[PDB]
Amino acid sequence: MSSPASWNKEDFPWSGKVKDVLQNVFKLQKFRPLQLETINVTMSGKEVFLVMPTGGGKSLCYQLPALCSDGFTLVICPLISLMEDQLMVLKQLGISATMLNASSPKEHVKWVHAEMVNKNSKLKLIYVTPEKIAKSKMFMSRLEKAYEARRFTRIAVDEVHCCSQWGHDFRPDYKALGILKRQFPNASLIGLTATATSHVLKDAQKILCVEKCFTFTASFNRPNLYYEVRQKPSNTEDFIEDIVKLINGRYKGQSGIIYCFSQKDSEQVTISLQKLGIPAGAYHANMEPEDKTKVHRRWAANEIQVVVATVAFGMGIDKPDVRFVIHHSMSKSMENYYQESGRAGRDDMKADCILYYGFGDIFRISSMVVMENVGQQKLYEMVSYCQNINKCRRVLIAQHFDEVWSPEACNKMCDNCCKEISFERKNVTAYCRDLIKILKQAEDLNEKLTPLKLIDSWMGKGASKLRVAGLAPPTLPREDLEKIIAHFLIQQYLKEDYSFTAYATISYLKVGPKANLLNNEAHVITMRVKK
Amino acid sequence: SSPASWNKEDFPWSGKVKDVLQNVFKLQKFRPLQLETINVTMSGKEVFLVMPTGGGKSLCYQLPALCSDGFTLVICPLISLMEDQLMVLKQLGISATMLNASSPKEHVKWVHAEMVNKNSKLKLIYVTPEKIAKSKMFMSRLEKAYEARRFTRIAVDEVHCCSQWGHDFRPDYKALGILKRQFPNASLIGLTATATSHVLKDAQKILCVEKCFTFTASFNRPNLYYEVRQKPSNTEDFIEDIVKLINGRYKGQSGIIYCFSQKDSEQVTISLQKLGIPAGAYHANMEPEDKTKVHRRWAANEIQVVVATVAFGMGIDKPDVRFVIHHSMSKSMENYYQESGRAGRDDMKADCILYYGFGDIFRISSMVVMENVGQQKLYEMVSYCQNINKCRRVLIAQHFDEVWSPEACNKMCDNCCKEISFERKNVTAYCRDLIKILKQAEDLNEKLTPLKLIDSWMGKGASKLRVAGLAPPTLPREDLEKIIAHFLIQQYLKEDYSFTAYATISYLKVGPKANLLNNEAHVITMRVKK
Ligand SMILES: Nc1ncnc2c1ncn2[C@@H]1O[C@H](COP(=O)(O)OP(=O)(O)O)[C@@H](O)[C@H]1O
Ligand SMILES: Nc1ncnc2c1ncn2[C@@H]1O[C@H](COP(=O)(O)OP(=O)(O)O)[C@@H](O)[C@H]1O
Ligand SMILES: [Mg+2]
Ligand SMILES: [Mg+2]
Ligand SMILES: [Zn+2]
Ligand SMILES: [Zn+2]
Repeated sequence: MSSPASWNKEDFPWSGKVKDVLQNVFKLQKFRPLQLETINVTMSGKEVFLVMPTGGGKSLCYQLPALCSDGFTLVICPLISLMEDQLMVLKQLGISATMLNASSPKEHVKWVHAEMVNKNSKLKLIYVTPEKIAKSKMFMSRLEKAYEARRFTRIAVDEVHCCSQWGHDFRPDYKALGILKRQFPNASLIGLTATATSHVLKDAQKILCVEKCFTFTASFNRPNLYYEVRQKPSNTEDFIEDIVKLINGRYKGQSGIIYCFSQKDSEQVTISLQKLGIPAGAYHANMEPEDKTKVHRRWAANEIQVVVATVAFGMGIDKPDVRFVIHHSMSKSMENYYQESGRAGRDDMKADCILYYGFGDIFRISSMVVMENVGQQKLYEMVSYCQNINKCRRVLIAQHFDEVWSPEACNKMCDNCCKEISFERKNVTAYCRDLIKILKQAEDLNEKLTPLKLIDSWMGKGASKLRVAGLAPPTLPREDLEKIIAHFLIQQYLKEDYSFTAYATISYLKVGPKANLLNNEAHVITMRVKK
Repeated sequence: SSPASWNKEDFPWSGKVKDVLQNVFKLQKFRPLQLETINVTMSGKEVFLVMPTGGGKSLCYQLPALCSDGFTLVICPLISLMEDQLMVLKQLGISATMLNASSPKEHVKWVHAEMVNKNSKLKLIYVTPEKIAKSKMFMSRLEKAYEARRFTRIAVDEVHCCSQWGHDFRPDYKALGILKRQFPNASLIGLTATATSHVLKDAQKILCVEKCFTFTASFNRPNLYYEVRQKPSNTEDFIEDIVKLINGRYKGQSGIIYCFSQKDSEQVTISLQKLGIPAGAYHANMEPEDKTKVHRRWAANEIQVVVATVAFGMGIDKPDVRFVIHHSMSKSMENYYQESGRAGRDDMKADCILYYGFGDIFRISSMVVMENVGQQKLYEMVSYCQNINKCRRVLIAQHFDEVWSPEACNKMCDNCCKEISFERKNVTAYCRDLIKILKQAEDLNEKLTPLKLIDSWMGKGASKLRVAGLAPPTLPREDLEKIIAHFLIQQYLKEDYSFTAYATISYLKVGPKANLLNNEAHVITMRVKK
């Protein structure tokens, strides 16, 4: 990555117009880190890649230069919902912008096509899907005439990581976006993304023929965020009651976000929150722009205090004063959890990120990510984070952001750093040999045990056909047995087995690959517990 | 992975395998690596087979399906490709079916029941990778079928699509690792035409195959005679030269003509039919009933020549194709090899004639603007057309990184058979001259198509440049065309594309290597005919 320090100045020829536009058009007071530096590189006509967390303020880095320049900026966006999010903001500020996609009606294409070459056009930003570049002969011809006419001046590729083959959400049409620099060399190009994945980045600039460009990365550590992991109650109504108790206790009247795993979860939490005295509203990426406005305005006006969102690509909820982000269920990955929880405290003031860890959520999420080649490994990293009690949470998260995370100290801004608790290693080897007996007897019977069935047999319940004769139940609460099995799953003494049923993927437990170590009587399985 | 140890017929299934080979598929012998690949699958191991298109990869999983219990699941990327297989299997009396996005509900219900029907005749089920990633119901039936020991084999056609290190990465191929993870006792076979060891090692990880045998076929087709001819300027004279060539050399024999565009194929077909050659056009998107008609008329010689257009999905496979004529050059050496490789599948001598046209360089270059390496891939083909001093197999082997020699070709290509005398010509003065016209075009602010700047070179075209004694070099047009093409490959000149309302257009400009002409000692040479 390049050093931005030299660009963190307001002594450029355009600096006066930039500060004008920032305050009197966008109605913002100061730049966030790396905004001015990225803008200055683009404004100087140079190529730049910006790596900044979701919610960090990337859009401004190309929207503002468009408003300070002649003509328009072409923005490459992967989703129509993402373009509508941007057009909603730009429309509210009184900025002329538009979009083109495959489903665009003919009368609108004819309009945009003509406005691109119209020297008296108000259009400053034109958002198009990569298909408009690869699979539209007509649009390219207008771009060529716009470019020759000095009206097409800048290129912005949002979600530039889609270019590379080794990154999230690869779009095939992004590969062809290298044509832009080859055909329009005097147009500066900016790449925006929240991953860092340096291979993905160095590769994206090669696909874009923008090799080596300035590459700026923001510091991903958010020192004002307090990270916490809580036990998720087994009872759904006890869980929603604990959430309402937590909101009124700590965050009385403050705006917050609740992330749910599923679309059903998000909707049912909202009505439960409403009954329990918390004004809440759901937000989804598939929503109509007028529905998104409905939520955004009620959230800003404190009509609804909590926005219950469901984890999906297209989340356009950004408020500067989000005081708490609660994860109703854990994320699919550590990278996802950082970005989702990172929507808190964008006003640089203290904000809490509360994660509710549930044993059942391990298998519900594992089953949903079965088709992702590394879905299980990525989820078990999240579960391992929930299980950790002896490491700073900021250190655990930073492990996934190695190139973009300052070593900067946590300063008691996570629960593990704050709690003055001692730990102790317990022997759980005999419990593992018990679980393997139950599972082997189910194999002899051709019975697949879910965690529910496996725990039930362990306790002396469930089908007596799945119980083992001499196996005394452990005399431990059901959630200690859950903790033990979760430990055996991460350490791969147990392993998941997926079963595809007509309507859903289901998780079963099976003898894991490390269970053979228990043939040597000297092998001891321990567990760190709170003392 | 040594195929020798597998090249034997002393397995328990060996009798059944020959039975099926001769009495169902009705082939007499195996082609190289077929028996070895079949033997590896039949013994329950994972195998990757790298074999050119048309080599006979499909049989390596279709035949084992007939000798095994239950059905074999085939992962295919295109609907047209699975229909190509389903047409053959129906002809041979083999029960096979397919599932796709457009599949009707009654056909899905039928397939779903046959998969769990212990007495079902379905031997092969062809599905798209979305049926694995995005169908709960199908995976549910696959699991039932697998537990009932009815789902025993997996075939992944175009297995290179798994790995993203390659340009044909199909996103849904990423999820195909679920198959080995969920169905470990089912052996998996990967079929591909792309050899690159880099992409194949990654695909073996994506598919979660630990012990994978890899068999690779050689590129060389020893019975194929490779030749490059000039493409005549007039379309009607060209089609006349083609008909003369068929009636002269290939009287009454089956052949293929490859065309660049959709209307080229249609225009060639009618010109052949009027000129006395029974011909038929073929496309990859065609109906399975139209493809059936073409193959049947071709076998019965109702149609002699099949005019095809270069595309992904061509199932024209006839063993006795005596000639393949390229009406226009292919877009790449990889395409030209596979397209010409459809000739002489009966191991008898077959001719591969490529017609090289200067204007075709830019027709193809403009059409491949969206391929990141479309231009580089085409210039290799143009370089092959330009070569006069090397064995064609040396140029082809160069494409696969193989080396070769004329002794290995043994008088089986035009450059090996027709020995012409040549000389290195100093064309640097021609290059400095060509740059002058292009610099003057910059001064007048308009740029040039390929047609223009031969005309200025010769003193034509609205008096573009007439200074510093640029008389025509006293060389024919076809020689001036070859000179510029050499200067395009060696990037003293470069292409400029312009996007117009209806098509992409190519212009020329001073290429990046023109700086070396500041050193007067720099000499640009080119071999020309004596
Ligand atoms: N300099 C700034 N000052 C205040 N708010 C900002 C600034 N830059 C961006 N924002 C706000 O941050 C929110 C999210 O920004 P966005 O463009 O979505 O970033 P990203 O594209 O990284 O998610 C927006 O609502 C925007 O108004
Ligand atoms: N051993 C063989 N002998 C004769 N013909 C064969 C043999 N194996 C395959 N073929 C024929 O070759 C043609 C093309 O085979 P195909 O399965 O399309 O190979 P690929 O999948 O590699 O393109 C088919 O029409 C088939 O009948
Ligand atoms: Mg963004
Ligand atoms: Mg095939
Ligand atoms: Zn900490
Ligand atoms: Zn030769």
